[PDB]
Amino acid sequence: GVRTSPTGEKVTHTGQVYDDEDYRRVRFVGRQKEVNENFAIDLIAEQPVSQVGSRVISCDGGGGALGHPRVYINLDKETKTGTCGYCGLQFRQQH
Amino acid sequence: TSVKPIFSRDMNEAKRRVRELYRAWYREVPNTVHLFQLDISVKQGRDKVREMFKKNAHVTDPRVVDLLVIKGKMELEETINVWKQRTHVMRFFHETEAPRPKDFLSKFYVGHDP
Amino acid sequence: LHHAVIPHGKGGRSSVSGIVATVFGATGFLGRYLVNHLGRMGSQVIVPYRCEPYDTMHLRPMGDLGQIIFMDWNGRDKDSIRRAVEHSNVVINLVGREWETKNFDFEDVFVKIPQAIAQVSKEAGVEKFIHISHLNADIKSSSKYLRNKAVGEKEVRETFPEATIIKPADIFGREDRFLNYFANIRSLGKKTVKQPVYIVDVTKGIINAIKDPDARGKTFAFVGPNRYLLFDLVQYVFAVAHRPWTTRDKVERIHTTDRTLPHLPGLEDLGVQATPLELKAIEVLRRHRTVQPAKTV
Amino acid sequence: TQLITVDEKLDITTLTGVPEEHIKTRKARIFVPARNNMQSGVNNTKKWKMEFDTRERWENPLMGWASTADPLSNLVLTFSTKEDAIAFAEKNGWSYDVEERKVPKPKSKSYGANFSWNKRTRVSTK
Amino acid sequence: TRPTVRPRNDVAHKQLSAFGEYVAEILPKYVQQVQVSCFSELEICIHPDGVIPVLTFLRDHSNAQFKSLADLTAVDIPTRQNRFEIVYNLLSLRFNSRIRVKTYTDELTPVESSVSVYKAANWYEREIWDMFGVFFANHPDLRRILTDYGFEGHPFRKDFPLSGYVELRYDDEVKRVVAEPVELAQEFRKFDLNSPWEAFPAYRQPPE
Amino acid sequence: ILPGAAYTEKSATYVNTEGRAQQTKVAVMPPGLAREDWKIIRALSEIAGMTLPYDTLDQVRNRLEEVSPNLVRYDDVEGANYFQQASELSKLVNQQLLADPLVPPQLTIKDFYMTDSISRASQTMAKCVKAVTE
Amino acid sequence: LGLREIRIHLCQRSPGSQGVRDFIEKRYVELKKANPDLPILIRECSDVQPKLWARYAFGQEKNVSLNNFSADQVTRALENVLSSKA
Ligand SMILES: NC(=O)C1=CN([C@@H]2O[C@H](COP(=O)(O)OP(=O)(O)OC[C@H]3O[C@@H](n4cnc5c(N)ncnc54)[C@H](OP(=O)(O)O)[C@@H]3O)[C@@H](O)[C@H]2O)C=CC1
Ligand SMILES: [Zn+2]
Repeated sequence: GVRTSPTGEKVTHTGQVYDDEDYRRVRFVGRQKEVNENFAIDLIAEQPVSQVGSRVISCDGGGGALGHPRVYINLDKETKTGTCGYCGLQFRQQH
Repeated sequence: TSVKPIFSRDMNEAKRRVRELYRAWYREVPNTVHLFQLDISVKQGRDKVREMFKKNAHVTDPRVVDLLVIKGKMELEETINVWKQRTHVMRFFHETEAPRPKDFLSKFYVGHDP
Repeated sequence: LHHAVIPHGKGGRSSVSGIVATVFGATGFLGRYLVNHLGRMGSQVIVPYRCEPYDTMHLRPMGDLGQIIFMDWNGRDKDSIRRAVEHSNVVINLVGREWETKNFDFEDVFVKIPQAIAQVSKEAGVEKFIHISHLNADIKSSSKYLRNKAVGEKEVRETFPEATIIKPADIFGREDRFLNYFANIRSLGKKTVKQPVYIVDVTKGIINAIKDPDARGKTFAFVGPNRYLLFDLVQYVFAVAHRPWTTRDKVERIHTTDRTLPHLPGLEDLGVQATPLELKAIEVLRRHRTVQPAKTV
Repeated sequence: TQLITVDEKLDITTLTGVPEEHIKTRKARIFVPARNNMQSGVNNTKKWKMEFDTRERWENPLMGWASTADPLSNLVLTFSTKEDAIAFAEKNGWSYDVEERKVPKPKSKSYGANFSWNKRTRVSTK
Repeated sequence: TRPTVRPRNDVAHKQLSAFGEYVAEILPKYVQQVQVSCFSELEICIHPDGVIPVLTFLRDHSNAQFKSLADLTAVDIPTRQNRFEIVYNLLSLRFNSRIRVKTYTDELTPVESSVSVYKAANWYEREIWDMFGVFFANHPDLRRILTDYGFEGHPFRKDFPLSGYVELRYDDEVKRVVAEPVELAQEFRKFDLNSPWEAFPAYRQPPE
Repeated sequence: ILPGAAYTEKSATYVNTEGRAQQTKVAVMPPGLAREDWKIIRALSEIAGMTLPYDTLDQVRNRLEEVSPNLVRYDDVEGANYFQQASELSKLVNQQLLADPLVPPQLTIKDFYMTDSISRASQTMAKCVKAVTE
Repeated sequence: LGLREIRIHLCQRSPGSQGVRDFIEKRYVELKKANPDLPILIRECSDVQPKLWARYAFGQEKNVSLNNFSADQVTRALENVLSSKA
């Protein structure tokens, strides 16, 4: 989800881009500014919210021990989903 | 306040040792300029020796000047026996180091150090 | 003033001096010591090089990481010049050849390329521009070097009106072609009077001309403290070096006396004590060994 | 005899190899460190520490790292008493200032005071 | 406490306690403390005037025969007025045992060199000169052994910073490696790691 | 404009409402070309040809001790006597009390979060004000 | 050119400041009624020797030690300060 400054420079997923009057763009002259074009904030928004039938859900990130530590998410708020603090997946009670 | 001496019982023996170390350095400076093929004069090297001796000239403790004479003898042995290279001799002449701001106003201009 | 170019540190290798310098001709004799004295402050140094990158290797230990940026440039390519100078707050010109070539004569090296660099540095918004002419530059000079260098000085002055133009007389150093020319010639003795200047004095003068805001638009003349006749200077060179490639233009320049310009400022007006030859000639000519000093006028 | 009488002040500044800039322009701070108020443990408040005045940290132009020029920026020393720290700073020629140890004063606690008959110190909930 | 706990060796503790009493009463002129650790290591903490008589005893006595000098060590502890703690690790091959002989000095009091007892010490205390500044009287050739030739400062003193005061670089103007004041492009990041809770109640010191 | 140091950026004496002198320590350095405040005034004095007789922070604190010696005795509350003489001097000129009621300038939590230039530049204090005004 | 302020440093408990204390309890008020636009800064401290600072015009400061004076001697030193104005 990369955009571009008016200087022609790609803004990173942090939001870093040099100013126009910043001399430190000279390090990319004849070379390239390596950015990653797979923004994790744009990819975790693309996931579907898991509709579960319980009140407390557990997430480990999938894969068992290949994920994150197993946390428990409360789903009592019907206004807002319950988001895992590690992997960013989000859950909704189906009632 | 009764301490064990290193070499000198008082300050007069200590000044004798300081004086003999200065004599040995003063004799050594032309040989050091020659065999390390330095770019300084013999007079400039003797000025650096005199500067390094006057740097410690405020010490009143016999044990501290005994250790200063011991460390000067060690540096002299590293100079006579060619163990130092040219670079270790020329480190007394801080030549590539730019001169620091000395007054208040230029230290104010360059930064925060008092 | 931008926040990344505010000076920080204590003036060392890892510091920030706030100088972003594009040094054209940095692979030569003056560029060596200018990049050494810039990168030891923590300055961003853009080195545009024409030559083999191997021939730039000696410029790499001269500063901290990322502080020397090497990039390709051609003298007849204004786009490469704009590509090199557009981030810099100072541009130093050191482009020079003692001899003319098949692809570059004295007018290309001294008139066309300095006017191109100064025009592009004006139209890129560069604050400071330092140009290096010669002390003996004149339109009516017998050598083509000094004629084209006087023309190029005039064009630099008219296309960058705030250019610091610097006149070195005859720069001597470890990689010079002044003491190393006389020590390897083993052309004659005439009535030529010279005051050569040491390269570290020239480099300290250039950096003081960068740091001084009063040096904008000035024309400095970098000369030594002692004037010498050509004959006893050559005899002193042969006496120190323990001795018992050229063109006719170089001969005309060695037989051209170094003029006295008291109306131009010099090394004393930049806070530089000019080092005499008697301290540094042994350091230069120690290479040439397998002395009463020269008489000053 | 084999013991000499040196009535002078103990001064080793010519022997430590510290340059003059980092002897005479530094202010040593001698202090017991404060308890981190994120925590109730007090085992970091048992010793005296010596630190120095923080000098300039600036941004590395390449990476944005914290570049420093102060060699003494990490020098933290540990002392059993205040006088050992004072003697070590005087021996090394460091100009110092000492903050005295702040102990917590003894509180008066009573669980029954949570349920007084007539005082304001009743808890509204427990 | 069987699987994960280190097994305690009571026999060696009793034997090293008996030999520590033995050395403390043969040499009461210099022995200040005698202690045995929980992992059975004997330490004889002596006065520094008895470096030669104690070490000559343990090397030559027929019940000690500590013929090998394993290691010679200093420790800077700046809170003590005798900040340097000189440590002699000794090995008896005859009785298959190790002893530790510990003494002290400050910056200015010389320690007597033990090259007449153990020639192995010839470099070790030489290193204690280079790393700590402890002078050793009557050493045969006492000078620096590890630092650079123009090195000012004794680095393993704990008031010496981690990076030094100088750093080298090549300088092409003077055509020479030069020394400048150290500027780090990234400062060493000091981590305050110590927990505010008491870890070992057996080591609790009595308060003021 | 003379860019100065803030309280986290200088070793600096502040005296509270009970007269206790206290000193900050340098946590970070001032940003850019900003400098410590008395350094600025002292450099201004040297430019003006009226150079003030101090160079270091300790010499400023010697001057500060010369003007009143309580300003360098840190974590100490010097007791101030002589209420009677001040009360006798207050009886001289009878100023009249205004009919306006005593209203403090901060009545609610709204008025608390922004008083000085650091709090007015604070986005967190702006969120506190916007949170208590809704 | 003229006196600008007066600073009187003293101790709360030291006997060497006692006469200075005896000056301020009795003679300060009619001093201040005599000089309403003159700042006479009384500064008490813990262990200081007594001192009379007299700041004059253009930054000039004279310095009188009030140690072990009686209140009469403090009165005379202060009226010499008021009458000098140099
Ligand atoms: N004694 C002296 O040397 C004096 C010198 N000057 C002036 O100072 C300047 C620097 O002198 P110096 O170091 O001795 O000269 P050098 O010959 O040693 O180096 C000059 C530099 O200019 C570059 N250069 C030359 N011609 C061209 C070209 N056509 N296109 C691109 N780059 C080019 C060279 O690059 P590359 O390595 O690729 O060839 C080199 O880096 C010159 O302008 C000279 O006229 C003035 C007075 C005295
Ligand atoms: Zn998860």
